Amino acid sequence: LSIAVFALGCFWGPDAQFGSIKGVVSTRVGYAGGTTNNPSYYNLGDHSESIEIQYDANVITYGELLNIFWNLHNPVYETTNRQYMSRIFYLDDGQKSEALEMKRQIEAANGEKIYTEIVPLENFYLAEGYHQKY
Amino acid sequence: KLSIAVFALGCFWGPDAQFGSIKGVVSTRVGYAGGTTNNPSYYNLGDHSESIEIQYDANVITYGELLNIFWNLHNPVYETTNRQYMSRIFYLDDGQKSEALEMKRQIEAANGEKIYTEIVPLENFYLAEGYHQKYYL
Repeated sequence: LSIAVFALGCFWGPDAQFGSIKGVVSTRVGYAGGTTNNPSYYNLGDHSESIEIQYDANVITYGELLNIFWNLHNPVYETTNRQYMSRIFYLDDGQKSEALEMKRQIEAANGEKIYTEIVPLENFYLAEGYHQKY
Repeated sequence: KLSIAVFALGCFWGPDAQFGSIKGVVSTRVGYAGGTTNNPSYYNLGDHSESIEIQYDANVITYGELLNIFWNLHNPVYETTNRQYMSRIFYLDDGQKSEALEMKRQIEAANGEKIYTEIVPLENFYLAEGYHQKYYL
């Protein structure tokens, strides 16, 4: 086969991953709950670092996105910690239906338990930049 | 009017400054522990964080004295999810477990504030890079 070798450096990109997809028009990093009150960077409670993906469903579907999401990480570890967990926050019953569905597939396909949690999007805070001091 | 200095000191220097020159402590090694993944690496730590292995001579210093040093080095009275404010004791046997729990309760009783230090069993410990374990490629 052929071989390419690239170094990305530091100026990427948990959002750049999804942003590079055909049909997603913008992405924002944010913190998604979860119903813990008053999350902070010091204590996120049940909120998780998340990507809000605004996409044109005439170009990609929610199931195609689901597919790339699952190929972009390896959620085969038991972990209680909301912050290290693979999570899907559904916005409707359809997304949820679709997300439970493909999870079942993948688990069969390989046998492994997949630990992605399916929970409704109840809160979403944009990420704040750190305050500069002068 | 006060004056300002700004310094950067890497995290892995801390262990030897915190415990290294304590009488009875023979060595300290920085590592990674407390996560899930079978093999963290320089490129991805998974859910592990900075931990320290302290080798000590019990005829000189006790585990209790080390716990007192650990709790004199920080003030874990706020719930946190943040790795930079981690407070964790990894007990190697039930003797260490019970000494850590008993001292935690004593601190809580004496100062009136819940202590958010987690006391959990040591399962795996990975040796991290250092000036005496450079990990030459």
